[PDB]
Amino acid sequence: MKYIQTDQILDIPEGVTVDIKARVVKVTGPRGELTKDLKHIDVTFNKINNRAIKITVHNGDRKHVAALRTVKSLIANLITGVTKGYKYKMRFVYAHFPINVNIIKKDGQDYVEIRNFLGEKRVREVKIHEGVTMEISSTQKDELIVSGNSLEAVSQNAADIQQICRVRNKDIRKFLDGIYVSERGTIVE
RNA sequence: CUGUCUGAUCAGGCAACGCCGCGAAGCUACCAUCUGCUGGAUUAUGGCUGAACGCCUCUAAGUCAGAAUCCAUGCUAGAACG
Repeated sequence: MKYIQTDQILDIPEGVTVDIKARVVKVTGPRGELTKDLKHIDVTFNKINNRAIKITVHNGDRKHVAALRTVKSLIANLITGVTKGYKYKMRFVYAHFPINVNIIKKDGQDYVEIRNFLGEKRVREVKIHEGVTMEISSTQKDELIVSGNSLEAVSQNAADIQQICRVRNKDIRKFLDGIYVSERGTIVE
């Protein structure tokens, strides 16, 4: 409808410094550094003070304005991943065949190896994204821990694990086997 | 091997390739043998992050995987005015 101005406020906490130039966003915190490129969006940024940043769209229509909240949420995930971390938990679900999951290394590169899924002889390997750590949890039986600074990478790599274990040619309501994301939270609470 | 002709023998001619067995060479037969490649991008579909719409949502920005599909690799010709 061509709204004259739309604003969003980024709350940037005590231990972070969000550096922005030409829609390239670099968020430094106690757990490291995260970068995001936003050259595909027409937005502008204002430093209100050290603890707040204003994000603005001028003369935007409905969809251009819809992108504004998305921009703010993405940068906020950057901040909360550089200060609090991100941790996704996966549980192994099976009826008869135990799912054997190991973190192996080939070509000097880390992989997640899933064996005996529904008794299949095929072995499944999922490449581990950069900055994402996998860890077989010890407190809980049959649980995988996916952690990292980037919410996007951690969630995508957990989804890669969940999608590789789809059941074919069966009633999935009955054959409920798989590896599913059970908890989505933060490393430090 | 038959009939006939060269007097006989030897050696030959002819039968509008005379007839029969074998027959190399060459050609040839799923009637024989050999050989038929591996990268990227997608469709349907299933997802991630995520607004619009304080919630939600695979979608709007962004993004992942994925078909005998598509484009290459490979193969054939080589523009007779490249």
